[PDB]
Amino acid sequence: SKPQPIAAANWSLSELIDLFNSTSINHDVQCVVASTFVHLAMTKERLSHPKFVIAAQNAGNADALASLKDFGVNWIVLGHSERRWYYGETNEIVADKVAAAVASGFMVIACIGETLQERESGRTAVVVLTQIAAIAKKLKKADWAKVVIAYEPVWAIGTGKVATPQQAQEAHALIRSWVSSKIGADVAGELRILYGGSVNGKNARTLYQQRDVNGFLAGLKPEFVDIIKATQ
Ligand SMILES: CCCS(=O)(=O)CCC(=O)O
Repeated sequence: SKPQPIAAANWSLSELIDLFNSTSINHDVQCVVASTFVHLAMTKERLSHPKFVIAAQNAGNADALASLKDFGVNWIVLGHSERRWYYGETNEIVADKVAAAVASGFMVIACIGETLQERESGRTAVVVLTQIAAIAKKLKKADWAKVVIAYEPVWAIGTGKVATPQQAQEAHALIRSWVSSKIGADVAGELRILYGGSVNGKNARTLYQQRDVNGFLAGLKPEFVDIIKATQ
């Protein structure tokens, strides 16, 4: 059966926090609010729901990680689409950031995913696996307990074009199969692989039914409540 699912929101911020705080969540699911540096302190001050944790984003400096831990931040998102396609973080830069975060005692949501052209030319597999192999090269087996994979087709991020359940399931399954082969079937079976890209209230439920979907990464928005509820 599936490991504990995760619903993660990538960042009015005060009214959203109010709404989350008042939300009862009956089933088992880890919720994550990933905030940019400038809004971290306020989020931690305001968000008191114990099923939620706060996540930093993109920190790559040794002292920065240290300071985040000091402040009570234990989760971090790394490798998100724009980091790669705009900021210029390579597979190896992302992988180094992930190993550093794990060494500093972070839970890590590592993002991978293919471009529109890669998808169209049928190169989704080679691309996403090259990306995860770079990450895995800097980790030891035991590290995976601290790792979560977020699969996000670049063409589905903020475009309104969601992956179909078939597309998501196929991607998730090829990722899990590679992890099974290269890392261990034990690690594979416990690994959370999340889907992201145009997830909403209407489509999340159907996506979660898929065998290899363990939750979602989505925007910080009022409908995030329904995405959380769709993780069953
Ligand atoms: C405008 C963002 C829509 S979204 O759901 O595709 C965001 C996904 C993500 O930030 O990972």
